Amino acid sequence: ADLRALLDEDEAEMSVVFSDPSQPDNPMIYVSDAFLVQTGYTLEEVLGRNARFLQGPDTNPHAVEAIRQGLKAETRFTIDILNYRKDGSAFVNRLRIRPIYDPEGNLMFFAGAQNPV
Amino acid sequence: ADLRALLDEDEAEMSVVFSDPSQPDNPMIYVSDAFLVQTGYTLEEVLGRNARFLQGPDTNPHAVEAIRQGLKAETRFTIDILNYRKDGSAFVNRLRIRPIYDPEGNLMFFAGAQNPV
Ligand SMILES: Cc1cc2nc3c(=O)[nH]c(=O)nc-3n(C[C@H](O)[C@H](O)[C@H](O)COP(=O)(O)O)c2cc1C
Ligand SMILES: Cc1cc2nc3c(=O)[nH]c(=O)nc-3n(C[C@H](O)[C@H](O)[C@H](O)COP(=O)(O)O)c2cc1C
Repeated sequence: ADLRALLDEDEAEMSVVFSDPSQPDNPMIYVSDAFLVQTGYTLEEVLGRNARFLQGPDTNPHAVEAIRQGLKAETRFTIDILNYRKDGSAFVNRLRIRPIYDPEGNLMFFAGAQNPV
Repeated sequence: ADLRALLDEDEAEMSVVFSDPSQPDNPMIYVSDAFLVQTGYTLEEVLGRNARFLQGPDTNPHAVEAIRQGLKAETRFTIDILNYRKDGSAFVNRLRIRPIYDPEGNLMFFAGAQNPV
């Protein structure tokens, strides 16, 4: 069950995760294999968790709060945020987030794509 | 966002709904257009509701309880149950339900297919 199949025909992204905002702490319910391999985590380490663990020692905490407010807004947004892989290595992530809507316009999931730049 | 894209390549079903068991009353979060058209409901009338409203005056209540227990079991099952469209017309539904799993084997959704027989 590849939830990337819910994204548009135009969009083709490797590292993608899907979260469920109706569950406590907005946990990830699906991650692509590219997400796992690029970060170095196993499924057991990430499923059911909020994606904020990609942050680390030099991440700007206001960038973190920006993402939280953007999610509350249920809109498309992109932000350059310093992130980290399981092994501690750092990268600038051009993080792209978009709400995924049901056919009636209700929020179903958030999709978020990781893009090292 | 067509959640039927999460089903297997081998399966091709028209009327399909997806429910979220982590939400109160296991509501439907996605219904195919075929489900809406065959039952005669609009999106507003079904999204966010448990699918038990396809039952009606002559439905066997033990068949209903069978489905509830089958869902608790998180397994594939099929049952012939008397169901009803929005206009009150009755049909025998060969209802097919299967759990939809995340890559780690955790339950994500239930998928249920309606098949008038
Ligand atoms: C689908 C999705 C993907 C996300 N991906 C990332 C990510 O790649 N990197 C990151 O730093 N935060 C990411 N976040 C943001 C965190 O999950 C979290 O919302 C953020 O840190 C703000 O909330 P907090 O202050 O409670 O941590 C993502 C959020 C969602 C919903
Ligand atoms: C994905 C899904 C599809 C379902 N489709 C039907 C259906 O087509 N007809 C039906 O009578 N019940 C259907 N059900 C069963 C009802 O939602 C409900 O679980 C059942 O009536 C037993 O629970 P209750 O005793 O609380 O009503 C479906 C359940 C799920 C999770």
